[PDB]
Amino acid sequence: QKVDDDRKHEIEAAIVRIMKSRKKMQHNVLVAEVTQQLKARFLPSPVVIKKRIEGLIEREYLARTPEDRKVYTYVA
Amino acid sequence: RQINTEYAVSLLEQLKLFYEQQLFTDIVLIVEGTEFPCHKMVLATCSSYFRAMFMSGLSESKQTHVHLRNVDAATLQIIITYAYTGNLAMNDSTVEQLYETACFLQVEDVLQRCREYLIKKINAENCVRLLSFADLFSCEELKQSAKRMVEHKFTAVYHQDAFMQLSHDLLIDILSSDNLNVEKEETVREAAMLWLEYNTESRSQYLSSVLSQIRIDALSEVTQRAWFQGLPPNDKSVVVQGLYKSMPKFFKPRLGMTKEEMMIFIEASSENPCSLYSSVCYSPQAEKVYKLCSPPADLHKVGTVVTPDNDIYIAGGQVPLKNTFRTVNCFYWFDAQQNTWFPKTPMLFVRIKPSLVCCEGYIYAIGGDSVGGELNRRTVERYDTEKDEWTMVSPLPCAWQWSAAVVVHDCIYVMTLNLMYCYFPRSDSWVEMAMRQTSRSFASAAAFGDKIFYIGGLSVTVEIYDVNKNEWKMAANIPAKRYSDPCVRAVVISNSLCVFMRETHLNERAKYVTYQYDLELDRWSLRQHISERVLWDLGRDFRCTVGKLYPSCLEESPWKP
Repeated sequence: QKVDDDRKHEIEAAIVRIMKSRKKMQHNVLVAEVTQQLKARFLPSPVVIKKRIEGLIEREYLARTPEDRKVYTYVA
Repeated sequence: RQINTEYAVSLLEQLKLFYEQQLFTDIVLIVEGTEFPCHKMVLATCSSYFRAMFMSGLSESKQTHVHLRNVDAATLQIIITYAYTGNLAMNDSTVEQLYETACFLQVEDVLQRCREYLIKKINAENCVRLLSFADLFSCEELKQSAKRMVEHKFTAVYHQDAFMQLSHDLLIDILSSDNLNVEKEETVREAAMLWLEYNTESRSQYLSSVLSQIRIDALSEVTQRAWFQGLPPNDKSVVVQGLYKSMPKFFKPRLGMTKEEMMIFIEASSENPCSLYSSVCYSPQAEKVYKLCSPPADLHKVGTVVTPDNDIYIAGGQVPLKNTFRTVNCFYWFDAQQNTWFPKTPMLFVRIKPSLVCCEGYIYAIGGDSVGGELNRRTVERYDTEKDEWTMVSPLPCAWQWSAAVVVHDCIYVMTLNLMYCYFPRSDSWVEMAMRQTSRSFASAAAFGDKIFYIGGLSVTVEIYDVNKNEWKMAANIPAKRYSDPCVRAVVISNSLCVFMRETHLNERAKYVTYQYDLELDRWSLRQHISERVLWDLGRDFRCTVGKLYPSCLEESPWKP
């Protein structure tokens, strides 16, 4: 459980450190990059990352709106 | 002599005013209930049908009201206003009906204008549609141009909806021609089949004709079994006639199979002292040097780009003023069979040595001395290969000179002295990538696989960058003799990274040799040394690009070993 929580926070740290200087994603564009960056760390765990990327929409700092996925908020 | 600054303009304007006020009119055209009062003189001088309509003695010559049918109201109105003012102002949608009405009314000037407009607008999709249009209304220029465009593109698409509805003669001319741009002989077979599967039992005789046309090389594969599945019942002589197309009718090789991967070079050392530069080609496999015709024949300092569909484009350049070097924003495209250059829509800024990059089917021209006096001296301009227009995009972050740009993973990458920015065409935004630790200019980069190989600069600097790794690293130094100036050229060859370099010493002759480089070995193995008996000196400002060409259409460059 501890290492699972560690991975769950590490993926969020990576996604907020990298996509703050990268492009946008329509359906599954940036997930490939975030898995490639973590290829040498552990398994991609597609279901876990898919369930976790949609949890940040509740507030600011790149909410990543699902309906308005055409453009993402490139702000802080 | 004809006046043009006194009576001509005044007479034309007064005739237009009389038309507006409905004055001195004696003939009115009835078009599905719409009235078009006009004059007989203008109709006679413009249209070659109205002159016979009003001069030849019949019942309609002495007829105030004439009910002309099979003509559109808007097209007739635009024809009348063109006759009354000389301006056509044609759009891109109503060209077909306008041409049909012009052909019916036999108005030669507007017919020629529409013919030129249509021959200039065979872009990507209306090729088969306008080819059928020209087959319906005989037009040799349009027919030939559309035939060439079809032989170039349909051989790569062969699925257009309009292509299904074609007359037998046009399809026979298309298929029997030896200009099919196909690297394989089964694609034309399946195209003919699908053309004969949606309409079967109606064109069975034409089915047999097309079956004979496609010839034995593709007739002996599957056609018999598919026809057995799809033949009408109680058909016996059809089997006899189909079995006959195995031996005869001169099985010969096609032309599209000769898509040899070669290298297109520009601004070479001209053999004649009258000329200054020339464009030539080299064959990696045939070990021969071919030549190409200069697009403007006088303008130089051009940039090259190759689309994934193996197309050659030329943009920008400078030409001497020939008073008793001015920059021109003209555009050109190389014909793969006619060995000529058909111009296209010119640019909006006169660039010097533009860098053209293809991505998502769009041509992106990055930098290359657009103007300089503009507030943002760092701007760009792209091209639309489908709409045939130039669209302004997000400008460059920083102003750079002697830069290079490539495309990787459907993303725009431009390289300068030490900085690099990733333009994303979809979001029209620039992404900051990484910064090189070495400041080198006057060099180019190659987009091989998923890695950018920036080679040279002032040398032999080999800086490899990866999109995923987002990092710059060194591999090795190219084995080059000392006291030399290696003109490095990096380009993809046969899905393998290779280089083309030339070394020059003092009181020594230039040598051309290409090496094979390995990713994990970091070494340029000796692949092939270009003998001087076939290739002569090129120069310093020459450029290299990868593309497929036809040996038969091109001509060998004569030069003494």
